[PDB]
Amino acid sequence: ADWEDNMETLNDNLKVIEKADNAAQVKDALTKMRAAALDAKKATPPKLEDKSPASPEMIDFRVGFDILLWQIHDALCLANEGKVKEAQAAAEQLKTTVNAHWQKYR
Amino acid sequence: ADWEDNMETLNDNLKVIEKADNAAQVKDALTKMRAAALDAKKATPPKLEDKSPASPEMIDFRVGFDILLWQIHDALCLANEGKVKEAQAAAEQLKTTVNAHWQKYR
Amino acid sequence: ADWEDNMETLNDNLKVIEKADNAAQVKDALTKMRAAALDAKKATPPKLEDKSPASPEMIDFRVGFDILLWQIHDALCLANEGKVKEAQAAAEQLKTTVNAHWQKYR
Ligand SMILES: [Bi+3]
Ligand SMILES: [Cl-]
Ligand SMILES: [Cl-]
Ligand SMILES: [Cl-]
Ligand SMILES: [Cl-]
Ligand SMILES: [Cl-]
Ligand code: NA
Ligand SMILES: [Zn+2]
Ligand SMILES: [Zn+2]
Repeated sequence: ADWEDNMETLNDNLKVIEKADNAAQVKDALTKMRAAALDAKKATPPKLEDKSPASPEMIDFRVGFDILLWQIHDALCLANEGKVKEAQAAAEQLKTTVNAHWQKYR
Repeated sequence: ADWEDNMETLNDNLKVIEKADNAAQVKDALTKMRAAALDAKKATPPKLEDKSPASPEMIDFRVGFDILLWQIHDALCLANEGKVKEAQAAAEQLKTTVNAHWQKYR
Repeated sequence: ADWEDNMETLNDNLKVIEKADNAAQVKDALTKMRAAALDAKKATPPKLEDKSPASPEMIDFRVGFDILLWQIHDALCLANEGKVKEAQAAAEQLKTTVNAHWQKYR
């Protein structure tokens, strides 16, 4: 998927986590978030289309998804251990990071 | 190691996991897979030898090994909790990913 | 912060771990190490400042930080399992990896 569609998937699944009732739903949403963050590493935001693919700006873009992926990892471990409330709080932090990346590159 | 030798290491350790008897053996195999996948990220596979290292095709190749690394981690989290059969079930997804990568890039 | 400041942050938190008494302290220092390693991954280290951003040397630099991030992850797992002494021994190995990277790219 292109970058904005992958960001939409991240946001849709943050809402699923915020409203979730059990650990299985949280786990499923986090797995979708991970797949979207990895796919977005292959994307180029429109404002960077005129940059080299390994320009410092595009490295910052890709490593920003690495930052999200490690936070997704913390939340997904918490969900897998049944720590649903901790996973949801972690998702609130994920929301902050996703928004910051959106604002930086759109 | 070059790409093909890393791919051999990935398949050899998938076979170890399939037959493994305890969590320590699964953890050991998965750690070797992780090391081989990180090493292959620095390689150029046969199909991409006509592409530059920072080409979009090579970025997509490296992100494909990032995808494999997070799948390896799903099995590793299960093994660290001692859920050996569940970790082995997770390793089946690893098999699909490794085989697809082999066919795509050899 | 620049790359060298992140390498300093990695060493400050290694010292925090070496003197730690409980798992939460070790976990906190390792989380700070993860953040610093991720910030450093997007930098250009002093030794490679004369290389093109699309150089293979810069890809090997970035993949070296992925290797470090997975070593940090393993120590963090040990701390999350409450294995403080094992986590500290793993962090002693981390000190080697971090300082070796520092000396390689400064
Ligand atoms: Bi773990
Ligand atoms: Cl790159
Ligand atoms: Cl990158
Ligand atoms: Cl974990
Ligand atoms: Cl990449
Ligand atoms: Cl890279
Ligand atoms: Na071979
Ligand atoms: Zn890269
Ligand atoms: Zn983990």
